[PDB]
Amino acid sequence: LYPAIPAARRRPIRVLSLFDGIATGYLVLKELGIKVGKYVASEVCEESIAVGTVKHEGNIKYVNDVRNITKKNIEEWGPFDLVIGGSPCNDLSNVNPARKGLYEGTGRLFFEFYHLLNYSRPKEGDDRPFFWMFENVVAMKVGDKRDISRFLECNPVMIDAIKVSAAHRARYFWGNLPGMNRPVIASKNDKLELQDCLEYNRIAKLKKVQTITTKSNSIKQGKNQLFPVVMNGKEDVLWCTELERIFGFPVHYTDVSNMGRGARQKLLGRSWSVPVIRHLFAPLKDYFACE
Amino acid sequence: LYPAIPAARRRPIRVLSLFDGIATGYLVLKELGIKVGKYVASEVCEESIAVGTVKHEGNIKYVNDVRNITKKNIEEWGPFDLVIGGSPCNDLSNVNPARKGLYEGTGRLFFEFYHLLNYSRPKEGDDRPFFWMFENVVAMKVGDKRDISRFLECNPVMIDAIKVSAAHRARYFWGNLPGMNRPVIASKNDKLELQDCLEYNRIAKLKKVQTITTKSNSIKQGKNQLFPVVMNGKEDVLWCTELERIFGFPVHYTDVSNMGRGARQKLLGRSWSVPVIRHLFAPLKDYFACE
Amino acid sequence: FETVPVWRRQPVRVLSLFEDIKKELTSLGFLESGSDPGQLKHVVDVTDTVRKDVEEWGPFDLVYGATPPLGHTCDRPPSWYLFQFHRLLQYARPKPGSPRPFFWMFVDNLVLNKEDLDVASRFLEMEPVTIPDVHGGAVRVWSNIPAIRSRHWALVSEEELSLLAQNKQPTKLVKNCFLPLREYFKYFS
Amino acid sequence: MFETVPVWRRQPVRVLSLFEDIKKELTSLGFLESGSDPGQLKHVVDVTDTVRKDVEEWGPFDLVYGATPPLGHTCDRPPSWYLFQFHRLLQYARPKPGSPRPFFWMFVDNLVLNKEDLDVASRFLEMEPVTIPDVHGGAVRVWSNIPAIRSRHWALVSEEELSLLAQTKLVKNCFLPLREYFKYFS
DNA sequence: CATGTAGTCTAATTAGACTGCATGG
DNA sequence: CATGTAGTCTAATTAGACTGCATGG
Ligand SMILES: Nc1ncnc2c1ncn2[C@@H]1O[C@H](CSCC[C@H](N)C(=O)O)[C@@H](O)[C@H]1O
Ligand SMILES: Nc1ncnc2c1ncn2[C@@H]1O[C@H](CSCC[C@H](N)C(=O)O)[C@@H](O)[C@H]1O
Ligand SMILES: [Mg+2]
Ligand SMILES: [Mg+2]
Repeated sequence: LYPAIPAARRRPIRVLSLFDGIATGYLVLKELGIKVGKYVASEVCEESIAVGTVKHEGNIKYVNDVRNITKKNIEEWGPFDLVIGGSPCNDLSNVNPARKGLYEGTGRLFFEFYHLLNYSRPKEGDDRPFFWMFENVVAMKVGDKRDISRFLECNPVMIDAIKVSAAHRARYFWGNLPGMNRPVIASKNDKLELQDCLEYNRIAKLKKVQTITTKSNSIKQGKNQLFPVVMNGKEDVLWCTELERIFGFPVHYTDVSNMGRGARQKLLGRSWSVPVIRHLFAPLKDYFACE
Repeated sequence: LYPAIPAARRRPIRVLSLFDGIATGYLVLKELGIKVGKYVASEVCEESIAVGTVKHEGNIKYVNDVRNITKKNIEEWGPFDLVIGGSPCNDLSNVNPARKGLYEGTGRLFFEFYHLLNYSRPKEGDDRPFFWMFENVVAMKVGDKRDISRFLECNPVMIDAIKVSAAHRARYFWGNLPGMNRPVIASKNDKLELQDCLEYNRIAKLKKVQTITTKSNSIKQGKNQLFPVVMNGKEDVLWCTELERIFGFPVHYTDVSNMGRGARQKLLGRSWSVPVIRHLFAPLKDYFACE
Repeated sequence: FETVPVWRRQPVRVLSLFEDIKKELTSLGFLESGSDPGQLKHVVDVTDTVRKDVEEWGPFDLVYGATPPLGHTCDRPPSWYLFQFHRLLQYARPKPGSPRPFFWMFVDNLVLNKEDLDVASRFLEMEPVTIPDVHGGAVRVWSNIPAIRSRHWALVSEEELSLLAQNKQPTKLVKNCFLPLREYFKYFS
Repeated sequence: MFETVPVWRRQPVRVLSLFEDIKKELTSLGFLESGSDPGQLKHVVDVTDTVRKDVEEWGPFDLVYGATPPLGHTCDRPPSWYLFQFHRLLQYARPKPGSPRPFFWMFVDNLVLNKEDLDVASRFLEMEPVTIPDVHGGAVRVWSNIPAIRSRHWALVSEEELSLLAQTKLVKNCFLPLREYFKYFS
């Protein structure tokens, strides 16, 4: 679709990340070798911001609550080459019995992504490259999946992290990135089964775990709520460093701000699967500078 | 006092570590470039054992409670070239107003070190090399320091971690290691000021902090109990990755077993200052195989 | 937007959303009596309308938005009418080099609460204006129409409008809101 | 292997009495002459400041005795202190590995060591204690390497009886088996 | 017929002050 | 006068069942 760019005419990428979380988008782009010129992140969780500032050493400009970003800010902070974001799904996911849909609660924060996306879009007559991506859960109402597809004017592609990670994670992905519908392929450094993510002297009962949420009981597998690890002949839950390896994050990526077990699992449960985002951002290397 | 040994007759070191804790001794020896042929650790804390097994990938043989080690065990597991240990000081340090002294409570565990040391000592007529070391607090009754010196038949040299770390740690060191009374010198990799131990975007208020214990109030400095760090303009306590850098441990060394802020400070608070132990174990690499 | 001479004013091409204002615009003299092909189009449920639908319905000069006036028959959440009115508005806006005037307005009959209100101002880039008729002896309006943002209606106490809203449990008040559009388009009588 | 020694070769004892004086008790069995020769018995009440150089210069020892205070309540020190100090000097008094002569040691307890202190004592002294009844013919625990104090069958009494009893002729009969190894005096 | 980028409720748990004093500065 | 390889409490705080049902398998 978008015309190819000669290698010398490429310039560092300028990213606007809404609902940035623990800076998964920046981590992926830096691991791909893409030179990042600017990364504006909209996040309100102090512990999440702490991870992004410490692990990336202040290369990320945090711009608090997304609802306070004005049209002037998009022009001042811009222009942007990439606009990514994953809206909170605590009011959209089927796992919540009291979810409030897309138009109430935290589900309406999706329209903030739709709002600032049109602000960031190049004006009529600007044929410069521009990409965007939006991620959310699969387990949402058909009425919410329909309306989200209408505001973004495109249909999502479902990518499960089961193909590149050791965990179930089925997620929709709206966007216009190159080759999103392409077959997902596993990498050489992808830890595909649970035993690859565990520490020394720990045995994995299963090869692939169920979807990890912010709650500690999503670690207990199956209907009988089985502990997924055996250590020294005793059953045990997953460790924080093991949850990171499952998601593809670097080890000790959430060892920030004196966070404990429940705190680190809360940030990881919301996050993206790193090798899945790498699969989506991979064809961006032929449009921006490298290092 | 011991003659020098040529490089060819040097064999890997065999260590018996009583009250091993988080395996500071094995970490120091392996960080000096010494081949560790055998490292027998006597530890009863599950989280402490978990640190040693995971961070060292099972090169340490854990031999539970020291009071259950028999004379036949020392002969089977031996011979030992080095016997190190630091007994619990919760009944010896002045910080506890209810300490029971050396002959009651947990102070009795010192004699367990004295007992197994005699078992480990080479019989007369065996001029082979043999070294030992015992660490404890300086804030003990002079009657306790006296009696400890009588059973070990040696006087302690006091080394404060203030010279090599960013914290005050005044400790006694009984032993027969080569050059224990030599002047303590600072290395190039030693982080001497608190600012060298903090993360990005964090500011230190002091250059040195007071003695770190298992309590979270030893982080609050001074008689007014002031927070030692400022980030984003607000005050904050030290982080677990920062406590590790203060003690000289590798970063994320205690990021195991889903341990929180309190558990990691408990293990670090009663541990050894790594650069101090390196200063003591440094002249051992002229009697054993180098890596 | 400059003023247009009288011999050049084309008839309006309105798009009425959620509420039919054909009986209102015809009365004020904007639409034509004969029900020929051309005039406003009226849609109720836009959940399945795409950009191609709006574009092929002809270029529009006015895009109207309104919420049900205390209807109590809402299968839709209150904020749903605003977000959908936004999505279709950007489908109706022409090429950047606008030849002619392009107007839009959104009317709320005391349905959007405080939380929904600031969302409407952020997305429409404008704080609303209150037009009362309750005790002349009321609806909020977001609109880029100049004389609706220029002329100032009677100031209304906020503690009073919320008290008269639920104690009561839309055509003659916004008729003055449609008034200043006569200058830019044809006048029929 | 501490085999028996011919009678014409049995040198007199040289013992080390710690925390209690058993000279007046060892005299009665004729292990040492009443004539006050200097080297036969050494007695120290406070050990805190004694070093191996003191024990070695006090002449070699054939017997090392240990005893706790007998319910006298004159105890400035914890009950485990008497055991730990007794173990510290036994290694000072033990001779070179090659054994020229017999070496014996004994530690008795006058029911002042609780169960926690007992298993610590038997572990440092490398043997479980034997109990000698003296209170009710019609009692002390003894750790000792002397054979006939781990050989004969004394009155096997229970611990519930030892607990109720807590609420010198018998300890003189365990000094007797050292007579078949050293000089007899009358 | 097992599953889920969660919320409420309750019992464990744990984070913080309150304590404590011999002793070199 | 300030300091300390800590032990109590008490009070926040967290950690863990219970819930919940559309939906392809
Ligand atoms: N009003 C708001 N403005 C900006 N961020 C918000 C917000 N409300 C919620 N958020 C943040 O949006 C995030 C959505 S969870 C998604 C996190 C991110 N995609 C990741 O990879 O980790 C949450 O972390 C939440 O803290
Ligand atoms: N009875 C026992 N047997 C073996 N280890 C014991 C013990 N009682 C306590 N310990 C351990 O002895 C340790 C003393 S703290 C010293 C830790 C170690 N020197 C380090 O550098 O980290 C504690 O971790 C405690 O768990
Ligand atoms: Mg697509
Ligand atoms: Mg010395």
